[PDB]
Amino acid sequence: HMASMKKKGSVVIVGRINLSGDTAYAQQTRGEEGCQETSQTGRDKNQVEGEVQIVSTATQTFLATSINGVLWTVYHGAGTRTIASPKGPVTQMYTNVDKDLVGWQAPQGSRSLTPCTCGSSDLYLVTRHADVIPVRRRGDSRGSLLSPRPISYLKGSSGGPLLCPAGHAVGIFRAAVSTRGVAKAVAFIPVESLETTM
Ligand SMILES: COc1ccc2nc(C)c(O[C@@H]3C[C@H]4C(=O)N[C@]5(C(=O)NS(=O)(=O)C6(C)CC6)C[C@H]5/C=C\CCCCC[C@H](NC(=O)O[C@@H](C)C(F)(F)F)C(=O)N4C3)nc2c1
Ligand SMILES: [Zn+2]
Repeated sequence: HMASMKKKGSVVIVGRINLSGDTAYAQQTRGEEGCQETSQTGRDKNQVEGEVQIVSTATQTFLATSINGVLWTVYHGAGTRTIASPKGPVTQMYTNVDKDLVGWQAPQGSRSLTPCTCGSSDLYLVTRHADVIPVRRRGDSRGSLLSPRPISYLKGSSGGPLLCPAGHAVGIFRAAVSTRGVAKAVAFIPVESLETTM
């Protein structure tokens, strides 16, 4: 009934991937209890830092990446959800189910990656465990892992970046191609398709 109709909560930033130093490592900034409350209220007062955020809903966790002032992630994780912010829920400014893509305005305090114009095919995928995985670009939206590994190690990393050697954003990780559970290739939204969307 209309009176009891529920509302879905906001996506919540629960951590980040620190790429500041010589060592990449994941940091948690909010635990599950505070995440659940922040998802219901949409009010997140935690300071945001960095380029790659770890984000969560009530049921899923994945990544989100700031490029050119937009925090980008996957539609299959975020759906049409708002993201929590210090002033309350923030509505998506980009939504494209056909690309598996959504975006919100980048949060105050975040740093944005620069869109790559190098035209290089030697990429690096950043996962939610702060693994930096070499990927050879194989097409507009795909790349092969130089060292395959079980898909388990990539689960939860959709929305993370593929980067060029210079640290520019080349795309947003969206799917993994596997054989017998072994990830051999990845699919991603290329930054040009984001720059198109923008
Ligand atoms: C609902 O409206 C839409 C609109 C457009 C969509 N567009 C795609 C693309 C899609 O795909 C789905 C999800 C995605 C996936 O799993 N993403 C990763 C991930 O981590 N998600 S997540 O963070 O854990 C999560 C779920 C919390 C968000 C990186 C994976 C890591 C491991 C993979 C685990 C096994 C799933 C393999 C599958 N392979 C695939 O689809 O390959 C395509 C190219 C094929 F089939 F053609 F080869 C695949 O990767 N996904 C299957 N759902 C869409 C849904
Ligand atoms: Zn580049």
